[PDB]
Order: sequence, then C-alpha cells, then structure tokens
Amino acid sequence: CPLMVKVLDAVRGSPAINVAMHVFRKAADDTWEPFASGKTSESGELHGLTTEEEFVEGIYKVEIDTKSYWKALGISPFHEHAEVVFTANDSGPRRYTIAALLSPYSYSTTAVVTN
Amino acid sequence: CPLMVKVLDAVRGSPAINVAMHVFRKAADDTWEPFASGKTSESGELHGLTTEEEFVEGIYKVEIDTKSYWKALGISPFHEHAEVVFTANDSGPRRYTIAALLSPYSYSTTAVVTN
Ligand SMILES: CCc1oc2cc(O)ccc2c1C(=O)c1cc(I)c(O)c(I)c1
Ligand SMILES: CCc1oc2cc(O)ccc2c1C(=O)c1cc(I)c(O)c(I)c1
Repeated sequence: CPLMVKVLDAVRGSPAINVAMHVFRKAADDTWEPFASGKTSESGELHGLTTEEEFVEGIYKVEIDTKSYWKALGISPFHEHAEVVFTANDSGPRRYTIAALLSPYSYSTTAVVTN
Repeated sequence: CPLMVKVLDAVRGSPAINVAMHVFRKAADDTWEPFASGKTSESGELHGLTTEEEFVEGIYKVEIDTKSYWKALGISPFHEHAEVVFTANDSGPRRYTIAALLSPYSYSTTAVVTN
C-alpha cells in the first residue's frame, strides 16, 4: 500500500467515515489529471488507491470533500475541501500515509512516511 | 481589512516571515483567476490584500508557498504549498483571518470569521 489516507473528526472524536476524496497527479501542462479516488471506511481509512509501479515520482494532490461531510452532519463548514499537495520522491522504499484531522473551521494534516 | 493571512512556524516558535502567497478567485467559467498576492511581514501577517468593494461573494483559494519557506531554512518539507479554499461573503460581507501553523511534514489551518 504505497499511499493511504486517514481522516478523523475532531468534533465527534471518531473516524471520519464515508468521506470522499480524489487524488490527482500534476501533468506536464500543469493541469491536474485524475489518478484515483474513493471514500473512507468505518476506520476513517482509504486503502488501495495505487500500486508501487504506478506511483512514480511527481506532484500529487489529494482533494478531500470535507464540505459534504460536515453538511451531512448538519454543521456549517468553512472550507470547500481540504487539499494536500506533495511531491513523491524515491528515497529508498517509502509508504505514505496522508492524515487529516477535521473541524468545521479548521483542519490539520500531516504525513507519515515510512520504510 | 476583509482578508488577512497569518503564518506561524511550529519548529522555531515564531512568526513565519517572508512567506509568499497568491490568492485566486473562481471565475464563472470555473477557472482560477489571480486575485491578489503578497508576503508575510516580520509579524507573520499579510495585510492589505483586498478591499470591501473588491472582495465580492465567490470561492477563493489562498496558496501559501510553504516549500520555499522551509527550503530557505535548510529543510526539505513534505508539502508543495498549503492550500485554503473557501466561499466568502455568501451571507454578506465578513472579515476573514486565515491562519496557518507550519511544520516540515504538517500544517494546521483555521479561519476566524467576524461580522
Ligand atoms: C498522533 C496521531 C495523529 O495525531 C494527529 C493530529 C493532527 O492534528 C492530525 C493528524 C494526526 C494524527 C495522525 O496523523 C494519525 C492518527 C492515527 I489514530 C493514525 O493511525 C495515523 I498512521 C496517523
Ligand atoms: C497561524 C496562527 C495560528 O494558527 C494556529 C493553529 C493552531 O492549530 C493553533 C494555534 C494557531 C495559531 C496561533 O497561535 C495564533 C493565531 C492568531 I489569529 C494569532 O493572532 C496569534 I498571536 C496566534
């Protein structure tokens, strides 16, 4: 699993379940082409987005549909989405977890990059 | 001052000085148009980006150049930039402070919205 996304909810103290997201890879003309997408599981995790062979060096964007999540909970949110943009680099074997902790007017995102 | 951006450095415990950012506004054809830009001062704040009359309803994106900030301190960070996308002024004019707290592999962003 070269790339996994985990989303938590800071209002309810729980995984953020059924959060949709799309992953994009930056093309040579600086546009964003779709790469993978899915919705978080009951654990707040989205697995299986890509494979080692496909996940080459480049700039990637994860767009997490936080607005729909808060709307489904009846809570007014600030952001249209949470966007995480990063370069994937080959420095030995690397697995990436992109994590996001969500509140209606704030989010915190980190990366856990391991071998 | 309807739109202000404040950036802090979580490694040094200080304002993040000389951080460049660009603000965009979504046009009716759904492209991002340039709206304003600037860099943070010694206080970590960027004031004066827009005016009440120009800052109409719309979807705005603030792209904060966090990568250049960390690279100048010798650090190779995870993110290319921090992106903040939000609908503004949908219920009348408000004042927005966008805040970002930066670490090399993580950032937290919030908004303070006042009437
Ligand atoms: C210390 C855990 C943690 O704290 C945070 C605080 C934040 O503001 C934002 C994100 C996190 C975050 C995670 O990224 C996280 C949580 C779990 I549970 C995991 O299994 C994994 I992998 C990663
Ligand atoms: C970048 C600003 C900021 O972002 C954060 C994110 C967090 O998760 C926790 C705290 C902060 C935080 C601040 O400490 C802060 C905010 C304002 I508005 C200030 O006027 C002053 I002085 C300090």
